Amino acid sequence: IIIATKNGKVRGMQLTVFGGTVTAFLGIPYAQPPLGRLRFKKPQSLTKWSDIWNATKYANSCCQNIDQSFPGFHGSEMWNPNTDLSEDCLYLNVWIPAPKPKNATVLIWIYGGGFQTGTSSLHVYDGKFLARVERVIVVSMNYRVGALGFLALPGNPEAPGNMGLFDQQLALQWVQKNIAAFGGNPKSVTLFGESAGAASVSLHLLSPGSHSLFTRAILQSGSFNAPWAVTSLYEARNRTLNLAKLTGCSRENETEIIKCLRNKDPQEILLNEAFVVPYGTPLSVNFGPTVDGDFLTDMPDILLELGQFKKTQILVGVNKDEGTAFLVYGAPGFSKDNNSIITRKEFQEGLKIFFPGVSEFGKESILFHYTDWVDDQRPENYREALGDVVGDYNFICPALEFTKKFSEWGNNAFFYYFEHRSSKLPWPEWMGVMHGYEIEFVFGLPLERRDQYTKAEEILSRSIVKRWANFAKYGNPQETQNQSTSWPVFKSTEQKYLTLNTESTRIMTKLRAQQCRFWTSFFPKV
Ligand SMILES: *[C@@H]1O[C@H](CO[C@@H]2O[C@@H](C)[C@@H](O)[C@@H](O)[C@@H]2O)[C@@H](O[C@@H]2O[C@H](CO)[C@@H](O)[C@H](O)[C@H]2NC(C)=O)[C@H](O)[C@H]1NC(C)=O
Ligand SMILES: *[C@@H]1O[C@H](CO[C@@H]2O[C@@H](C)[C@@H](O)[C@@H](O)[C@@H]2O)[C@@H](O[C@@H]2O[C@H](CO)[C@@H](O)[C@H](O)[C@H]2NC(C)=O)[C@H](O)[C@H]1NC(C)=O
Ligand SMILES: *[C@@H](O)c1ccc2cccc(OCCCN3CCN(CC#C)CC3)c2n1
Ligand SMILES: *[C@@H]1O[C@H](CO[C@@H]2O[C@@H](C)[C@@H](O)[C@@H](O)[C@@H]2O)[C@@H](O)[C@H](O)[C@H]1NC(C)=O
Ligand SMILES: *[C@@H]1O[C@H](CO[C@@H]2O[C@@H](C)[C@@H](O)[C@@H](O)[C@@H]2O)[C@@H](O)[C@H](O)[C@H]1NC(C)=O
Ligand SMILES: *[C@@H]1O[C@H](CO[C@@H]2O[C@@H](C)[C@@H](O)[C@@H](O)[C@@H]2O)[C@@H](O)[C@H](O)[C@H]1NC(C)=O
Ligand SMILES: CC(=O)N[C@H]1[C@H]([C@H](O)[C@H](O)CO)O[C@@](O)(C(=O)O)C[C@@H]1O
Ligand SMILES: *[C@@H]1O[C@H](CO)[C@@H](O)[C@H](O)[C@H]1NC(C)=O
Repeated sequence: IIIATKNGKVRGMQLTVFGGTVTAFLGIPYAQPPLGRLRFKKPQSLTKWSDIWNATKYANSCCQNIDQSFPGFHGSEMWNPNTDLSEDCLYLNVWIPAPKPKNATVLIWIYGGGFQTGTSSLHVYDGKFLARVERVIVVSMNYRVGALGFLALPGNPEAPGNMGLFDQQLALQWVQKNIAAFGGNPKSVTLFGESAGAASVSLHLLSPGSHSLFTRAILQSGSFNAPWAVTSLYEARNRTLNLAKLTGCSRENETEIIKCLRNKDPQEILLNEAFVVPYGTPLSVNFGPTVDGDFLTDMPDILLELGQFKKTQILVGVNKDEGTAFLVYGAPGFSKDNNSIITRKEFQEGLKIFFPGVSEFGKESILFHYTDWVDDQRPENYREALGDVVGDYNFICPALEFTKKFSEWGNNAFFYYFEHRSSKLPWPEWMGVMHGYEIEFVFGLPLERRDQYTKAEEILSRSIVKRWANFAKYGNPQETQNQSTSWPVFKSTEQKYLTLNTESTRIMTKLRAQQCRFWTSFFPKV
């Protein structure tokens, strides 16, 4: 099976899936390798080739620091890259149904990982099940992360910022110019992503250069207005200069800093990224999106507030326990290996870990709003409060606020609350419905009966997959055949959302109302 693309022919491979076939094209390049003088620059267009490019294996993942906090543990290592790290990493994957479709809707996955980690080749991002079950085409790409993807000297084309977001965009461009040759409809393209991938999706809704490259958007546990998602121009320069100091690249001609940073090995850049700030937290994003004047024309909170974004349907949601995953990367008293019951003093110490540059008053106000107990003698009170602090501040309330503000300009929005803990979840039970552990349900992994998921999980995934596909194809995330709960539109007044679980799919209103009034309306003042 050979497909003629605009840059040359590519050969794929056949896959057996659920008694059927899916054609996979793993590792198609979509840009010149950003090497040498191209390091830190926007991705450059790809020159034609005259042979057959062999798209039969995942390509290199982009350079990044690896999680080494729990070596050997599947709960952390399932997120580490599973192909070679290299600056030569601008490749993408395509799964197409067999027989080749006629005008298939296209799903484009953008992975998360805090803009500093991630890769399209992870097992939980394998698009072959969606192509098999729903006959959509699934595209995913690698994009640069960390300083190599987001180092910013505003205005300087040698390091303009947002390079990794331009990587994503050049790949959406690739789908526009090429996907019809695979049987895809370039006019029916839905971006979806999780965590920083969702923040990326939300930023593509804002970027005028992305508006004609997709139709609809899905945002899983992430949005650009989350406190970790956008770096200010002030911090970005301070961090670029700090990186230069730590590498001996300090100059005065700012372009000379970049040239010096271009001769450093990826490792030396990587090992210094952590220290460009004085106080880090487990949620630090030292090198991420900025207002560059190119991808992002203004501070995105202003664009959202004033209606300057692509008018289309969105599907947004969050998981019950977004925050807990980050407590074992720093908060005192927490461990994946015990029940992590903490004291009031440990909670207080945890606030200092997560809100280091916040006034004593600000930190008191968090404690005040999250420690008025329904039972002062319940021992896990402080353990659960800190998880809720971190998840509400960093994920849930920004997603809800994004959805409110987006829906106020007339478009249909749909909001979900994912609350099923995977039966295979390797992390301990006190961490609950963790950040990122809906992804396998979205990609349909529980549909493989060989994988030790329960039967209730197979059916939950099956319904989620149908709802996602119906959203991509038709703008409406319903499951219309198996007498399902109808998913109502999220409006700013009633704020209805759908809960996703194995037991009862219910309609609820005003998720985390009191908590989010604190984070969205009071805490930005402190
Ligand atoms: C790209 O692939 C072609 C086709 O071979 C395919 O890939 C192999 C890994 C194997 O799985 C085959 O069954 C597939 O059909 C390669 O063509 C081969 O090229 C070598 C050297 O030119 C030649 O000795 C073989 O006879 C060719 N055919 C086969 C069936 O192997 C081609 O070389 C690949 N391009 C590369 C490696 O750059
Ligand atoms: C839960 O564990 C944390 C983490 O401690 C590590 O992991 C444990 C499972 C065990 O193997 C310890 O030996 C490890 O140090 C405990 O936090 C530590 O508690 C000790 C108690 O003396 C203290 O000296 C350390 O400073 C703590 N370290 C950190 C990083 O918090 C915690 O006490 C355990 N709690 C419960 C309820 O089991
Ligand atoms: C998701 O993209 C996201 C959002 C914010 C943020 C901030 C800092 C660091 C981040 O990623 C760190 C990667 C570690 N992460 C890997 C997965 N682990 C288990 C789970 C789920 C927990 C931590 C970051 N990422
Ligand atoms: C493919 O379809 C085009 C129509 O575009 C799409 O219709 C639905 C699927 C929406 O999701 C939205 O993307 C568009 O309205 C046709 O114009 C085109 O000719 C068709 N091409 C082929 C080869 O079938
Ligand atoms: C801006 O940068 C100042 C200088 O950073 C210092 O040197 C670099 C290499 C790192 O090692 C960093 O830890 C040092 O502090 C900071 O002192 C200053 O606090 C920064 N500004 C803000 C608001 O964080
Ligand atoms: C819908 O359910 C299918 C199997 O369930 C059977 O068929 C439906 C129509 C009802 O009659 C039910 O009582 C039966 O047990 C699944 O094979 C199919 O994947 C499901 N589809 C979705 C989108 O969830
Ligand atoms: C940097 C990198 O990943 N390089 C290459 C790898 C490895 O160098 C070798 O497998 C030995 O490690 O091998 C390939 O050539 C191959 O034939 O699949 C592909 C890839 O370009
Ligand atoms: C910095 O160096 C570049 C490349 O040599 C040059 O074009 C530019 O004019 C220089 N600017 C200053 C202020 O030295």
